[PDB]
Amino acid sequence: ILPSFIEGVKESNPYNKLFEERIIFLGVQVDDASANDIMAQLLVLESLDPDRDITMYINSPGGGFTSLMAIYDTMQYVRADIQTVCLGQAASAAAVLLAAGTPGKRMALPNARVLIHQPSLSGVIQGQFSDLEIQAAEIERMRTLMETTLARHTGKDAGVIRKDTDRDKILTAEEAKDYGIIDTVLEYRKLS
Amino acid sequence: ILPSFIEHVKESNPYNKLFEERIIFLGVQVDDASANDIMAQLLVLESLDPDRDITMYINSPGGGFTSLMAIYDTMQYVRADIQTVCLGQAASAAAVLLAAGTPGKRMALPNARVLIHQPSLSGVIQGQFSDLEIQAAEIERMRTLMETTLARHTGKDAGVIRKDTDRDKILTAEEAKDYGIIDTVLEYRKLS
Amino acid sequence: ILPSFIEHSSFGVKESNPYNKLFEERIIFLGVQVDDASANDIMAQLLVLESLDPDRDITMYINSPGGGFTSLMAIYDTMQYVRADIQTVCLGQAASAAAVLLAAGTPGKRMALPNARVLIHQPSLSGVIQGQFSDLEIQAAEIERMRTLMETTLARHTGKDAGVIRKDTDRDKILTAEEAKDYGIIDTVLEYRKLS
Amino acid sequence: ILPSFIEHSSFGVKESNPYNKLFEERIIFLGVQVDDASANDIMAQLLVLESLDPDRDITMYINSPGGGFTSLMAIYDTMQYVRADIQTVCLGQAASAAAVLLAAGTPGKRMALPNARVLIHQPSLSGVIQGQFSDLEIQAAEIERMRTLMETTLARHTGKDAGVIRKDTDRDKILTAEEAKDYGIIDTVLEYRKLS
Amino acid sequence: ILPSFIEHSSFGVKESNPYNKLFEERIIFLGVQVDDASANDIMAQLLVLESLDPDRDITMYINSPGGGFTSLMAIYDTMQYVRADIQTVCLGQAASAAAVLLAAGTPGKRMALPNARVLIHQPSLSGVIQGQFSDLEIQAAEIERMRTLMETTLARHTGKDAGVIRKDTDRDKILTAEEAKDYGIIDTVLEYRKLS
Amino acid sequence: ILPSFIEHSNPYNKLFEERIIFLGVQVDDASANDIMAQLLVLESLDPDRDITMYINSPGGGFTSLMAIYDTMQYVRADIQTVCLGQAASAAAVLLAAGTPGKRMALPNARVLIHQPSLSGVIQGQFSDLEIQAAEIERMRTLMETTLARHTGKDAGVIRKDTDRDKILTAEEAKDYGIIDTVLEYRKLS
Amino acid sequence: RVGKRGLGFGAEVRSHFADVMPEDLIKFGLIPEFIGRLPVVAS
Amino acid sequence: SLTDSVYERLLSERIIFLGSEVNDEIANRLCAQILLLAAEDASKDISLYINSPGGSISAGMAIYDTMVLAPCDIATYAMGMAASMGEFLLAAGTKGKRYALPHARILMHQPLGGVTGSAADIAIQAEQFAVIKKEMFRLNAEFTGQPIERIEADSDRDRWFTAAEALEYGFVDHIITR
Amino acid sequence: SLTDSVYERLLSERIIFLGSEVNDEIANRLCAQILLLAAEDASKDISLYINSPGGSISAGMAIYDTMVLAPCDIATYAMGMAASMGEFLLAAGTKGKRYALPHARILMHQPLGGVTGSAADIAIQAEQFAVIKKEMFRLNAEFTGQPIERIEADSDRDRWFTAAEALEYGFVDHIITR
Amino acid sequence: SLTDSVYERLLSERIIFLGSEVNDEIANRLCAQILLLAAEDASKDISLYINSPGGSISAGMAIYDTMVLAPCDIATYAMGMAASMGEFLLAAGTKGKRYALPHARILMHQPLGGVTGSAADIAIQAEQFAVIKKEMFRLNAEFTGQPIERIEADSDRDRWFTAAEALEYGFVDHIITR
Ligand SMILES: CC(C)C[C@H](NC(=O)[C@H](Cc1ccccc1)NC(=O)c1cnccn1)B(O)O
Ligand SMILES: CC(C)C[C@H](NC(=O)[C@H](Cc1ccccc1)NC(=O)c1cnccn1)B(O)O
Ligand SMILES: CC(C)C[C@H](NC(=O)[C@H](Cc1ccccc1)NC(=O)c1cnccn1)B(O)O
Ligand SMILES: CC(C)C[C@H](NC(=O)[C@H](Cc1ccccc1)NC(=O)c1cnccn1)B(O)O
Ligand SMILES: CC(C)C[C@H](NC(=O)[C@H](Cc1ccccc1)NC(=O)c1cnccn1)B(O)O
Ligand SMILES: CC(C)C[C@H](NC(=O)[C@H](Cc1ccccc1)NC(=O)c1cnccn1)B(O)O
Ligand SMILES: CC(C)C[C@H](NC(=O)[C@H](Cc1ccccc1)NC(=O)c1cnccn1)B(O)O
Ligand SMILES: CC(C)C[C@H](NC(=O)[C@H](Cc1ccccc1)NC(=O)c1cnccn1)B(O)O
Ligand SMILES: CC(C)C[C@H](NC(=O)[C@H](Cc1ccccc1)NC(=O)c1cnccn1)B(O)O
Repeated sequence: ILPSFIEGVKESNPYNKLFEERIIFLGVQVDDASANDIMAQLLVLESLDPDRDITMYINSPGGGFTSLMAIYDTMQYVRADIQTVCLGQAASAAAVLLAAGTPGKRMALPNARVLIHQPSLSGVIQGQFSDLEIQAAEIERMRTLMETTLARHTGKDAGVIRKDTDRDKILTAEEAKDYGIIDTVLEYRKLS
Repeated sequence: ILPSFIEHVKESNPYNKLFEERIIFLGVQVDDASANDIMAQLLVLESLDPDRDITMYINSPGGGFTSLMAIYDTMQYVRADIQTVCLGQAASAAAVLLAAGTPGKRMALPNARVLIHQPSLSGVIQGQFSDLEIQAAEIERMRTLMETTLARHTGKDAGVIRKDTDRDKILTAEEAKDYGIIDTVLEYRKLS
Repeated sequence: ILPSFIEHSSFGVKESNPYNKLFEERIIFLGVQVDDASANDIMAQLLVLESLDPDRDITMYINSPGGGFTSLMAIYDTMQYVRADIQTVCLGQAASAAAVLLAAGTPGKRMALPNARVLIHQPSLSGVIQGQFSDLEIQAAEIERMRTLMETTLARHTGKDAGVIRKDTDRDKILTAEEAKDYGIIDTVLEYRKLS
Repeated sequence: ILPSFIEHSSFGVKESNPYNKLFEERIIFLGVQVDDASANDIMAQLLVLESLDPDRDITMYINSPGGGFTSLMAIYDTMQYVRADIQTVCLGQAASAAAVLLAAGTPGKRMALPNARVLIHQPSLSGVIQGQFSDLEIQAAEIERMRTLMETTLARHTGKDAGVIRKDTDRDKILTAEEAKDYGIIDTVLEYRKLS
Repeated sequence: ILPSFIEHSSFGVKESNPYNKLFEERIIFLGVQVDDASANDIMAQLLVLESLDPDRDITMYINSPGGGFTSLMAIYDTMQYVRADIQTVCLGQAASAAAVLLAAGTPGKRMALPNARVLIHQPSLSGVIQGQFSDLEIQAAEIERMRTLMETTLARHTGKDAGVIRKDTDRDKILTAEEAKDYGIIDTVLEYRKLS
Repeated sequence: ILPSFIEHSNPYNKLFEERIIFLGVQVDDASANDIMAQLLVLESLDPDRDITMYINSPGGGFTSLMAIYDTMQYVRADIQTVCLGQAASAAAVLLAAGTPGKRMALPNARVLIHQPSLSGVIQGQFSDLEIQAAEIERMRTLMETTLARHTGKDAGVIRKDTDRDKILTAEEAKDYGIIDTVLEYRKLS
Repeated sequence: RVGKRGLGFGAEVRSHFADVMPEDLIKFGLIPEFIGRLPVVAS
Repeated sequence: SLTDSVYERLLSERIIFLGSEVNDEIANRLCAQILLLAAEDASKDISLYINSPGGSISAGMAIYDTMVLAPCDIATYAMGMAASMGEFLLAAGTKGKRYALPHARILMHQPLGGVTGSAADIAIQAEQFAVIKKEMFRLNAEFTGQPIERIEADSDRDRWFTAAEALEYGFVDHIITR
Repeated sequence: SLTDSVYERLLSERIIFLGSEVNDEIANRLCAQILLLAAEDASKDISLYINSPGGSISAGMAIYDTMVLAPCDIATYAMGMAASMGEFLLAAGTKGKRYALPHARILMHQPLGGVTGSAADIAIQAEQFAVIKKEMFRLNAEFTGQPIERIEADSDRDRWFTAAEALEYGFVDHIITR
Repeated sequence: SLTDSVYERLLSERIIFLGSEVNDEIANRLCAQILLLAAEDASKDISLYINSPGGSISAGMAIYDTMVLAPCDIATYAMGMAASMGEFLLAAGTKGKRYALPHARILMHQPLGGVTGSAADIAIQAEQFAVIKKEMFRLNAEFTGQPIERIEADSDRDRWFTAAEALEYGFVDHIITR
């Protein structure tokens, strides 16, 4: 349900009116295809002006780890400071992208929850024990890489991230400010 | 079927013609993709005029809580007053968004349904008991936050919201005005 | 399949499908089941056509098998809200919610076609809604709220008592157009106007 | 596959089917099963073509297995309504409901191609309608009203007694094009007009 | 994937696939299975190509497994109806109905490329038609009517007796291009016009 | 995802207006009718310029094969078949079906030739199956005589080679006769 | 326009620059005022 | 099986169970058990314990005919649930010997079915549905001693009975309270 | 099993059950039971209780042939439902020994089937459908004593019978009222 | 079977098991076992070991009626789980003879069900749901000795009991500690 203003000219739905104002939107899960979309937008907005801040909106349930680090690297790569805003939820990989914003520019709405958790395998990976030794050293590497990523951005020790992401830690907006994932909780701006 | 009509080059459906008149339409269940649509529309219409109010039509069976609080916080964030009109039903999150409008500006059609209930889980969330006591502290966080949210807006005590949302408290438009979810049962303007 | 024609209007070379052309002549079309997604469409069209001209009549064509009650009362309230009189025409069936929307038109302006079918019946739960008996006591007081509200609605528009609607909508009361004219769902069977 | 270009002209994304070409020459095309969505399309086109010119004849091409009865009587009433005469042409088949629409053309203007078949039979219920015996007595008085209405429709368009339609549509009565001319469904088995 | 190339036309810009580029040259593809929607498309193309010039020959390229008998006779009668001569060219296969449409071209103008298969067989019921024995004797007299009509159709196009078609189509009489020329379905095994 | 570039159009439009027909899907009736539409368009645009056919196909149906095969041989234009990755089963016959001297393959392209198969089981009476088995021998013999006239090998040599899956490389398909040159890389570095 | 036959199973299909009319030139884009000021057509 | 062994030992004590829906399989084995027990002793009563959600009319009419044509009395026992065909066969017991256990529930309603096929087939089905419903209401009026118009009005939708309400209405003759 | 044990004890009393649809499995065990019971005593009657929705013609023709070729009389009993092949085998019983229990229903209709395959196959199927339907109507005319034109017209769609209507029509010889 | 053999040997020792959900199949075999054991000895107690997640009300009311109408005492034993109908039948045992094994859990809650059909059907279902829930709460109030308002408030959602909590509440009379 979305009003598209169609037209041989630009279509201009509200997501175009987000993107022209340098707001990249991450509201779907972080799979490959969404990560591919975000990185294409992060580079385009860098090329349009590398000095104006890119804003990233995060209403994502999270998703895959390599798709996470695809977005993460591109957020960290571009010359523009990334302003991350949490909408509703920033769970799983999307909490890492929320912490991946520029310091001072990591925002959350007051009733947005931030869910941090260790990586999990989607389903069961079968195989020989030498295959599974590789897959388990992999998710331990994914776990360690997620912790040291959240260590860089929350200012905490990676062992503290390890103890806290042992289970699902759901933070509120104020609890994610105290943790270090966001920097400011957005106050309501309504004139009423 | 949804027709269109060509304005002037551009092809607009009635949803475009609603949206150009500052009317955001919540007509599906509140999932991530619908909440992402509504938040994009709330920010576009605030940028177009932050003093001209935004009208939100709610014909919705409700849905996800983080998608709820994503719409909710964006409705509370924007400088424009939100005029929520209930159309047929506002169930669950949709009733919280119905109550989330600006005081004095929360409307419902006379045969609209307002259904409030506590949050649930769709199906069974598996896990260890340490996982489940966190998912249950989460659904209690979601229940308390919803009852707090209906306490800001209906003017009622959150303990009275808790006793009323024990089961489906289904309100008519007149019963939702006495409750505090809407402010005006919107009377018919038929000339005949 | 729907062929699309071209209209040479004040502009000309304007491609139009028959449904855009109905809407241009202020004809809202309810041909699908009355669910939320359909009711969302019709209410958007009722408010656009009220805004384009609140004095000209909106025509509503009804070929619907009927559907959801809140989607019914979403369309119903918007038909009653707008300043424009609603001309409901039944084309084929108006069943369940649709016959209520057929009766919801402006008095004098409710039509059917001579072989149109008007099917009124009480609300039903589609499938089994389960839960505790306190949950089911709520859901059953709710479908009695829906049943009473449907009969109160059909009492306002047919001129019959709501208890008479309750006895008639015990089972599927299928009316023809002449039987729905005598009942009060419509008041014009709309004779054919073919020149031959 | 259907060959169709999109001219743009910076005014539209303008589509051009061969069906758009047929509809410009006032040919409505019933080539799918008569369901609600088909009937909704056909009625919208009959009313557009009545508004474009109510004097020129609408042509209705019928290659259809036939479907729902209320979708049938939706199309049937809109055919009989419009001021334009309707030239029904049978393509390949007109079965069940589509043979009723084939007979519903203007007399003298009901055509069939020589190897088209016309399949008339009584209404059915696709699948089982469950319910209490009071519900089923309603649903069976309905299917008899549908059967009687189809027969009296085929009575007034074929010039047969409605009881003759009963004894003929007791089973599938497949007519050829020439057998449907003798029966009264069509008026002209359409001759080939090839140059060679 | 199918590339839709752009032609700078009068109306702003025209965007055309290879099928519409060939449809501008009186070229029709029966390339899908002959069902209703295929037959509906081909009949719309054959009429549009007749009205643009009824004296310029239509080429119908046939690569089809064949299909429904009424969809067959819908295309068949329309091929025989139109003033323009039909040049049927078989590509790869013309099986079942498609071999009848291959034989349905204008005499002297029915081609097949050298490695095209031509498969003729009697009509079959896909799936099982259930019913009472009075229902089935109707369905069996109908497929005998379909079988006789197809053998009668292949009689006047191949120049054979319909009994000779009946012994041949008892099983899958599969013909090559040269075997279908001796049979009479095509008139010319179409030689390759490659300039090297 | 396929990024476009309008009025310079996606990359398949740009290949087609440079007379490159693309076969990358399996050879079925839908893909055959697409290719034969494109072969007849590019013949009608100019019959004296070469049509290039790219083949990344796993192959498919025989009558869809010989539909494409005949139309490739039918058009006035010379067909330049390039193998891209794979030309399996039916698509290796189309790869051999290019104009002689104009059949390329990329150096790591696979060329897989095998005898025709019936996908699944065709049921029926033994007289139905005697027809269907004389037909798959018609298809087998026609495929081998098709590969005989395009590879220069005897049709009995094709028959012994296509007993099982004869996978050829690019260089092995050049020595076999399916392609005429293995296409050298022309990168400037 | 020259060659505008009837379409379909109904009406009959028997009903350069020398067959030119202003109906063609209005479809071209010449306004009908411009054409009537050009009475003579050379081809 | 154990479950068959307990039922076999209660078949020896002339105690049979209608414990499922009345389909043709459960009906034929009950008809077989009534024919077997009436062949053993034609003078000792058969106890038919009924815990049934109802079932097929013709299956229950097979049981009801085998109950009536048995020379021995069929004592019926509403055990938990005697719904639809199960209330029918409960009320079909020998009068004076129809029992409800005190927390059994009796559900009397009109027959359910389905119409399908052509309009000439459905006109026959409805004609036969009127025959079945008139005959089912005639026998429930005969069993309970209620008027047939009382049975018609009450069976129009689901009408539930407690044991005490079924005793007053006429489905059972006693409420067992031991 | 218990259900097999009751049927075995009624097989000892020469009481067999057609209680399902007449498929080849139920037909072959009934044919086996008739061959078994006629081997034990060739002079004691076999009681065939029929609660059947009908079934395959050739399966019921196997039963009907085994009933006729049995040297002992086959008393048939319409128990609840004798539909299609079940009314046939009911009416196929020994005359004087065809019984309807008083609330059994008898459904006589023409054979159902399915046409499939090529047009030459379906012409053979229809030729054989005309042979089966003429033979099924000839035997129902022979059983009931009705004219074959009466059986043709009445079996054209579903024709339902009560026990008293089946007695008048000729399917059964008595209505058991004990 | 072995599992049936152990249950048969415990049926000989008058020990029966409610070990599944209380559907009509498990209820009818328990009712059959209680009728079988009360026919053998009317004075020796039946031990009903209950490991049940609950089930159908009318199925458990069949068991509860067969428990009460049995002339012998039904000693009930909460074994692991007595939820819904399983706590009911646990508390339905003979007073003084209702036992919880010390790590059994008792789940008392209001009945679950489903509404479906037309609004006139659902009004009947809700009317009967109010009858079932009032009767189920009346008996749990009678069993436990709690007020019916206490049972109404506590059964509103799932209320879990340990063995010691069920002893205080009134479902069982003893906690077995051997
Ligand atoms: C914890 C952060 C890093 C990501 C979370 N899950 C993972 O770690 C994800 C699991 C996931 C969850 C939802 C959708 C897709 C994939 N892990 C992976 O992507 C992954 C992939 N291959 C091997 C090992 N892990 B999140 O998606 O719940
Ligand atoms: C009552 C309001 C706040 C929300 C209502 N719905 C919910 O409670 C929804 C239903 C739901 C959907 C998907 C998965 C699990 C649960 N709750 C949630 O969104 C939710 C999500 N994660 C954890 C806990 N609850 B209503 O139906 O909109
Ligand atoms: C008679 C009028 C009021 C409407 C008829 N039935 C209803 O009342 C409809 C039937 C329906 C349709 C779609 C999905 C679910 C239920 N009732 C409802 O919409 C409904 C929805 N939620 C709770 C209770 N009833 B119609 O749809 O047959
Ligand atoms: C003979 C004419 C009237 C139409 C023929 N069949 C019918 O009458 C159709 C068969 C049909 C088609 C689609 C969905 C449901 C039922 N009858 C109906 O439309 C119908 C619909 N609701 C109740 C009763 N009949 B035709 O489609 O075979
Ligand atoms: C031999 C020619 C005439 C036709 C061949 N196919 C057929 O016979 C087709 C296959 C088919 C499709 C649907 C239902 C039943 C049968 N015959 C029919 O079109 C058909 C359709 N309805 C009834 C009887 N036959 B062929 O495959 O095109
Ligand atoms: C070897 C070459 C000629 C073609 C190869 N495949 C085939 O032979 C294909 C595979 C296939 C597909 C569908 C149904 C039956 C068989 N053969 C046919 O097209 C085919 C189709 N119908 C009858 C006989 N052969 B290959 O896998 O593309
Ligand atoms: C006994 C009557 C009054 C009430 C209900 N019985 C029926 O109506 C049963 C329900 C049922 C059972 C099995 C298969 C199909 C249908 N209906 C019939 O058996 C039936 C339906 N139509 C015609 C003849 N018999 B009971 O089973 O709820
Ligand atoms: C008295 C007559 C009607 C007997 C009826 N028999 C049939 O119609 C049965 C129904 C059936 C049973 C099993 C498998 C397939 C079909 N038809 C046949 O057995 C049958 C059908 N076609 C040819 C030969 N036999 B009964 O089952 O309705
Ligand atoms: C002590 C109470 C709660 C007993 C509970 N019983 C029920 O809720 C059971 C659950 C069930 C079992 C089988 C089939 C359908 C439903 N409900 C019923 O049996 C039931 C529901 N509505 C009306 C009448 N009976 B237990 O099973 O949770």
